[PDB]
Amino acid sequence: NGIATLLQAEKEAHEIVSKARKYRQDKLKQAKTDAAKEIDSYKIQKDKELKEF
Amino acid sequence: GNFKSKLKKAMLSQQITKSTIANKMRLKVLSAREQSLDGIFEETKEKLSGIANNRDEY
Repeated sequence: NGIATLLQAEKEAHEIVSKARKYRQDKLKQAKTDAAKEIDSYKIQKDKELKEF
Repeated sequence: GNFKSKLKKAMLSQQITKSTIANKMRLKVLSAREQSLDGIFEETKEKLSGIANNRDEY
């Protein structure tokens, strides 16, 4: 009957919701990694100063 | 913190090389005394070798 179609659309959209959250969460993990890369440059600059000392 | 720790390690390295620079020079003074003292015994050995030559006094 039509009940299966009603549930399938909600189930299909729910799966996309989890994928959207997972992709956004993955981007958050990537953003932290990218931010740490900028911090690593400061550590690299500090290391060069330590080498100069 | 790693940069601060590295600086502390470098600073202690400066103290380590400062002492060993002074210690090596300090042991240069000590080796000078023994070398000159060895000269005293080097000079003494030659003089005693001459004692046997003087058969009357020996």
